Amino acid sequence: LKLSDFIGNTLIVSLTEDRILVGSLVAVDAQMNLLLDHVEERMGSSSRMMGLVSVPRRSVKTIMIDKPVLQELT
Amino acid sequence: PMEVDSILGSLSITDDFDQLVDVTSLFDELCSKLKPEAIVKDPRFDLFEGTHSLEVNNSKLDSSLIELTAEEIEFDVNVAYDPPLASVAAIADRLLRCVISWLNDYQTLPTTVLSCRYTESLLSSLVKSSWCTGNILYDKVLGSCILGVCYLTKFVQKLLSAGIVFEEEDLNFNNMGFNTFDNLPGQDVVINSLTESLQILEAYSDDSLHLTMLKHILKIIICLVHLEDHLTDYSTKTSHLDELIENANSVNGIFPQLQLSPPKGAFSTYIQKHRSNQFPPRKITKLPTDYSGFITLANDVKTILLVDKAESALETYQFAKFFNKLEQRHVIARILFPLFFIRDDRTVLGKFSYTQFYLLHVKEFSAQTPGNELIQESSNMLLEWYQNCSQNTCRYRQGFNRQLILWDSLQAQFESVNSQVYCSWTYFMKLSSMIEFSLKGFDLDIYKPFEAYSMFWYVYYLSHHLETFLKDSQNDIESNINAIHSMNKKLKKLKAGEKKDQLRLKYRFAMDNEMEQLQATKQFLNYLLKEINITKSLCLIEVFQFAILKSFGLIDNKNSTPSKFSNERLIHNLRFKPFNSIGVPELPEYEVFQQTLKDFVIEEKGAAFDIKLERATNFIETEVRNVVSSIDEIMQGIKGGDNNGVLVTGTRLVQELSLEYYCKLKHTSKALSVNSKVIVNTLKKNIKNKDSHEYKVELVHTTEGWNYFPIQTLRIKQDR
Amino acid sequence: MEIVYKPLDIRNEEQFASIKKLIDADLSEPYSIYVYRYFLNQWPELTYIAVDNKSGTPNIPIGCIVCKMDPHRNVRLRGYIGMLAVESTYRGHGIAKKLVEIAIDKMQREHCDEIMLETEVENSAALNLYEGMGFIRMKRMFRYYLNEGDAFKLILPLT
Amino acid sequence: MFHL
Ligand SMILES: CC(C)(COP(=O)(O)OP(=O)(O)OC[C@H]1O[C@@H](n2cnc3c(N)ncnc32)[C@H](O)[C@@H]1OP(=O)(O)O)[C@@H](O)C(=O)NCCC(=O)NCCS
Ligand SMILES: [Cl-]
Ligand SMILES: [Cl-]
Ligand SMILES: [Cl-]
Ligand SMILES: [Cl-]
Ligand SMILES: [Cl-]
Ligand SMILES: [Cl-]
Repeated sequence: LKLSDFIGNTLIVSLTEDRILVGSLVAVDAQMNLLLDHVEERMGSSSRMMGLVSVPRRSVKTIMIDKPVLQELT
Repeated sequence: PMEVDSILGSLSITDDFDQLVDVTSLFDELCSKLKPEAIVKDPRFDLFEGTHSLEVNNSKLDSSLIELTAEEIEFDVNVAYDPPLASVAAIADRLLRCVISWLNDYQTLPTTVLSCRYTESLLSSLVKSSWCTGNILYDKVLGSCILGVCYLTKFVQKLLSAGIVFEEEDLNFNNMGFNTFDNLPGQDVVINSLTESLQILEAYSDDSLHLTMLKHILKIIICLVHLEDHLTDYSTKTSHLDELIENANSVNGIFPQLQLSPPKGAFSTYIQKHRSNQFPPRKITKLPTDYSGFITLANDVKTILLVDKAESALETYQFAKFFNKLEQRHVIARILFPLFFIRDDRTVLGKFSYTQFYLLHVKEFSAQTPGNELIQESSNMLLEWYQNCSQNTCRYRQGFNRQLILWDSLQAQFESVNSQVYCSWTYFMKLSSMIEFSLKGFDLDIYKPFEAYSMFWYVYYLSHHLETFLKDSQNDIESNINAIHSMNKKLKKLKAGEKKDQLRLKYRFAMDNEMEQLQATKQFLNYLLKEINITKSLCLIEVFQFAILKSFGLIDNKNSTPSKFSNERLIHNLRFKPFNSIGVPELPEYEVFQQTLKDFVIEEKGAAFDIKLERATNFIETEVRNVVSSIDEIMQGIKGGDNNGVLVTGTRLVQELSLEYYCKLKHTSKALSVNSKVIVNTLKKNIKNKDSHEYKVELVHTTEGWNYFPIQTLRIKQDR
Repeated sequence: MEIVYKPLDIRNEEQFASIKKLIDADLSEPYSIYVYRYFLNQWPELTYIAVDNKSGTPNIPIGCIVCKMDPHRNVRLRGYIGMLAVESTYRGHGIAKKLVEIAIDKMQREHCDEIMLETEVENSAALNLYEGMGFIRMKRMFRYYLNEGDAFKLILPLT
Repeated sequence: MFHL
């Protein structure tokens, strides 16, 4: 499972304080800073789009991927 | 938090995805495995495309971290905040001043018009009134006000869809994905809604300062909805534009009497924090304190409609050369002009086709009468010249970069076909634009003081070639006038006969069809020769001033500070890069610039230096007066008109603006002579002081002067 | 005060973080972390830092300049100065000047034909620095930095 | 400086 397989796929990145980012992974570095495109910001009842967003390592709480999507990557 | 829907909604955020796998432990160890320099990405993807990225938990780049007050979060469009009459007026006042900050102050759309919670409410229901407060002022009076401004922005959108000016520097239209489709009502509905809410204010028995201001506010919004008329119907009527000026003037006097405070949270950065936003958060800029911006907007649009009254090609030519010269017009008027000038039916001002309008300019300039690709391409070139006149002060000079190389290509193509009448006009437009493009750089502080000689002598060099071309054009026209005059001389000597009828037949034909234009063009070339000699003499005065400064050792024609990277020749070629591909007139060599400077610079010393310096200053003071006299002569002909028979200026539509331009040009002329006296008196006395001061030269703009010719002012150099 | 000028060490991440820490305090336009990784990761050799060897913290960057180079149009290489900042307590000592020199000298070694940069019309400190080195104004952009003011496009021809 |  190389990191190059994950790029271009939708990741569910939960921010550190009750924020959920849903967007495609564009780039990732050695310090684990994420660059996501077509980001949808979900928190509670509301939801909005944010375009291209960068997520630092400290701001991340967890990263999750849809299981059907994960198996087609292999 | 304590909201019920946010609690249940937290369960539905993951509902769309059936199964989720935590990959955080996988990412950490894999990113820990990568080398620190490497970045995993799509090889096709360019990392430059990631510079516009937002960053979470960064206050300057995260829209979710915007701090709001309790009132800004708790603001409800359905609550009718007390007092109703005073708050609606305060809300409506804020919206119109938000419109001014958006358009006149070049502020972003989300900060101004879309910051209003009522504006976001009305537009949101249209995509699918919006609020029902139970009060007549919020539901109907304010509901009409919000609709008018919303209808105004939709019309502003259509003006920007024309691609006339440049987005987000001339005008920001960041509507945050708002597309009202066809759901937004037509003009008739918006005006009637404002008129019905207006008659409610008229029927109100109570009388207050807040009611009177709200009476004018609805009237002002009605006039803004009528701005569309100048584009859809091309109406030249100033009725609604005069009402907008008069109502704003009445409101400006009311502002000192009353103090308006809108409901807290009515206008806030709330929309940036909750609606879809792909841009960093931005504070709300300070709003205007008066309605003076509406007066400026209405006057500029009134000026745009004046070009419809033009009868000749020269009147349209001079209108484009003056309507946006003295100061940058409002962006609404700067967009409206090319759309009003170049109309929908592919006609210029509804009178001329694209080819007819071009053939007018050649006929009125060359005084000669004769649909191929060369004429068609030249007609499109002329229209792009007109459209560039309405650009801002920076884009105005940038537009010539494209024109100069295209005019030169167009002239060379005319010469290959030996169509010399069109070739001459293309050469006039090119050489005129070369001079304009060069002198505009002084207005924009592009040239440093040490480059002043290079640019001022180059424009002088160009102005000498333009005067030569113009004087030969008048000599060719002078001989055509004498040819018709010689027929009248020959007819008097001739006896009545068949051959006298042939000459009488051709004399009247030439007198009826050719004589009037030759006279009108002869007088028009008199104005051009006077203006170019004024522009030529001013450049020469600037060159003489620079030479006096170098003679005393205050400035050089290169950068005085040493640097171990470039050289003078490379920097000089870069400055004159746009003029490199133009063959006529040829760009002088780097050596010609240097040798010409030594002709002006005084290398003598002592009494011999004082003699040559006096001749230089005596020329400056004398030529300034000769320039003032030529400017004075032009200003009289502009006041008198074109039918006097001596000069033809074609400035009927821009008479006041053209007079203001030459008066500013006269101020700079007088200022150049005063400054040369100061420089001589300062530096002569400074030589006497062994521990003299250290001066630096700065290019200074005279406030009421013409900024194409800045004053080379020397100032004392003090360390910081 | 003993100042040492160093090429960027890409593996040194605390040095990387101090570069962003310094630039972010003195910029009007905020930069995300991938703005820095666009410059530094792709052009590591074109970012220099200035350190004070006799200070209490020897290796901390008190100043830095960040540059890039790409072929302009087709036949010429244009070096670009994107970021330049010096600590507030260290200004007026010629630090930024030598950072620009060592950067342009590096890009000249890399066969750059010109150096380009944009700056505000109101930044008199930066304009005197570049124009004193031979830069000239080639363009004025209207409201390039929004309410900060207009901008000047500066070019220093090298070949 | 650098501005997007
Ligand atoms: C520009 C800046 C880095 C200068 O820092 P510095 O260490 O003092 O630079 P230097 O001491 O080497 O200055 C060298 C030359 O630049 C000019 N200069 C420097 N500071 C100046 C100032 N306050 N005012 C006017 N000119 C100044 C001078 O011409 C100076 O030469 P001089 O000493 O012989 O008069 C600092 O002002 C800054 O942090 N600006 C904000 C970042 C920025 O905008 N950079 C440019 C955008 S690309
Ligand atoms: Cl408010
Ligand atoms: Cl003409
Ligand atoms: Cl005419
Ligand atoms: Cl032809
Ligand atoms: Cl002029
Ligand atoms: Cl460090």
